[PDB]
Amino acid sequence: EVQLVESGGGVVQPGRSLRLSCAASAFTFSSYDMHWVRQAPGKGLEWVAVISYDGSNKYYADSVKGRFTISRDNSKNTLYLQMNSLRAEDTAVYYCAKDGGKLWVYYFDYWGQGTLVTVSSASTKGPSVFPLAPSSKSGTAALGCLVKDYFPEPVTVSWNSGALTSGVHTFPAVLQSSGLYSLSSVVTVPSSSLGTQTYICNVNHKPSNTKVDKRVEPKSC
Amino acid sequence: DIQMTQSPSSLSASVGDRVTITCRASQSISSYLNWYQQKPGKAPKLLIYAASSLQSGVPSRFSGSGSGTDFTLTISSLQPEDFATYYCQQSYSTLALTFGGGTKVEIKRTVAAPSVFIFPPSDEQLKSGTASVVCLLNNFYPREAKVQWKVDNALQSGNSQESVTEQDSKDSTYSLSSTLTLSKADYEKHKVYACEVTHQGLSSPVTKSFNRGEC
Amino acid sequence: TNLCPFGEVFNATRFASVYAWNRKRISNCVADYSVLYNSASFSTFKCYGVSPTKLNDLCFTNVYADSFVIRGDEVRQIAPGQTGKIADYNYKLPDDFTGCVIAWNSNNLDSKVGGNYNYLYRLFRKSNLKPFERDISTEIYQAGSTPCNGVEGFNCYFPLQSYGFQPTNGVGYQPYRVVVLSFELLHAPATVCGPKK
Ligand SMILES: *[C@@H]1O[C@H](CO)[C@@H](O)[C@H](O)[C@H]1NC(C)=O
Repeated sequence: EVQLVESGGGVVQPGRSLRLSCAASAFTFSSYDMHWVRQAPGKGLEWVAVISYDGSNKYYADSVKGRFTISRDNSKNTLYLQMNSLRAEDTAVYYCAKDGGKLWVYYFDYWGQGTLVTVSSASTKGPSVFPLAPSSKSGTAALGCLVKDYFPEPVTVSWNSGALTSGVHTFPAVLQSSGLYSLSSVVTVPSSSLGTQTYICNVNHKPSNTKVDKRVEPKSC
Repeated sequence: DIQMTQSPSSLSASVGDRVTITCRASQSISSYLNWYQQKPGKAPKLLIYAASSLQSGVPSRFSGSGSGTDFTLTISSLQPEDFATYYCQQSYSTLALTFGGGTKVEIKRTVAAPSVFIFPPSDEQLKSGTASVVCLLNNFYPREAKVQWKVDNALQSGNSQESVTEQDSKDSTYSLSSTLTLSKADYEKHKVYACEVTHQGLSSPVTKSFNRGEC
Repeated sequence: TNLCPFGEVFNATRFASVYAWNRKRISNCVADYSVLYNSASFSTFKCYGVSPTKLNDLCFTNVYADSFVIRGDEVRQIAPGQTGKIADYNYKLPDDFTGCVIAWNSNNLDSKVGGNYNYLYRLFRKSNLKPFERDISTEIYQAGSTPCNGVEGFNCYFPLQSYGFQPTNGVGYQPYRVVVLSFELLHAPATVCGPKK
């Protein structure tokens, strides 16, 4: 029974500052070296920094040395990570971790669930939903909605207000070069039921308060 | 600096199989290597620390080995709650901790032929300015699948970007969408738009194409 | 009662060249590592095989403080498994090294307006140095088929070469002072201990 709770993550512009905080519980916090470890979206894990059990020692990776700052308050049982001059490379989910200390060297005994830190110079934008219409294949067909140009994550996507569940795939978004995100959501249906059954996708972007219902119907010619 | 090469990049294995993953170091680490588990989305979790010491609360089926550069993690009998990406992590360089690339363990199952559909840019998108040609690879296995855009028989590269779902909970199949993004002016300058797909379950490459503005 | 003489190792008025790297033996003293902790003036500082935080509470049999001077581009060679002129011909660390390496820019100290040429390295050697080897032989390096009878000339080169340390050199060629703290624990009494007695 060991718990770590990250908080303080959020969207932030380049060159700004941001304060992260890990709340420890159910062990002697003031007697273990503490770790920060980040993981970029889709990339691998990356060690960030270390502070000693007494807070006298502070060590950093070469990618963040002289630019982050680790600290800790033993009375409050908290671990702080001040992030000054954030760059785009810092966009990642950050984790706090207990050392364990059973070795002369650092290892990672228990992991917190982490908090998201996105660095981007774009304002919040409403998504643009576009249809993806089929045609005469010849089997079964498929159709979808393109949730293009929005920021930040996430966007919730459903089909026929939740009535259409099986056969649906909503894909992870992709940070296109404009700093905005693009997302694809699709569903497969038998080639016959295209005139009778109506198809409408439901997109909701809470960070922008933009709800959109888009009709999807086959290409006409 | 120390880099860690973990191999294979991705493997397929069913339940009960004796799984083994190799982690190799750019230079000698005595035994300060660590094996971590990470489910998709969940936080990482310690499995093995210091070459071959089982962490408290980790099932006995897990076991490390090796010393020097070539280390090994072994699952004697795979279990369903173990399908996850496994990382290796060296510690010898204390103030420069580096991890491995990882080895996702996907549920082994029969080869599945993808259903390849292509979607032209909607008229609503064309009036805005941009144009996105979508190509869908649906329900297939394994992950490895080549998607190649052709525009007037011209091989395209760098114009698009893919996205793949995790191994689906129902049929254990993957899915992929290439989003070929380009401007309006670059859209009418060309006619044919094609999506060539190569996959292990295809006796020959499959192409799905359309001509601009003909339906 | 007696602290370990870490001050005369760092704050020494002058260091030696890399080929004649100077060794201080640390034994029979309480190790105060806080001189490493507070001094943020350190450009490069990496510990291998042992943690710096978990160091002030661990007894070792002997400590070995090596000190010398190199240039910035060469600093990354002071580590196990590395190769290069410094690692191969001047100062080689073993692959199972357990210690720490510290280095800081001393351009203000080891640079003269005319170029301080006092610091040297070994440019040629018939074989790579064994770990912790200190070669200072000035034997004329034989490079060609014609043997060198202690004379220089055609394929007879002097094995040592000088650094060109000027205040206007780029940070790559600026002089960095370097100290390697190696640690050894043997089947023997531990004479060096942190404050955790
Ligand atoms: C070496 O000098 C620095 C200041 O230049 C000082 O802070 C440090 O304490 C000195 N070393 C020792 C062991 O006192």
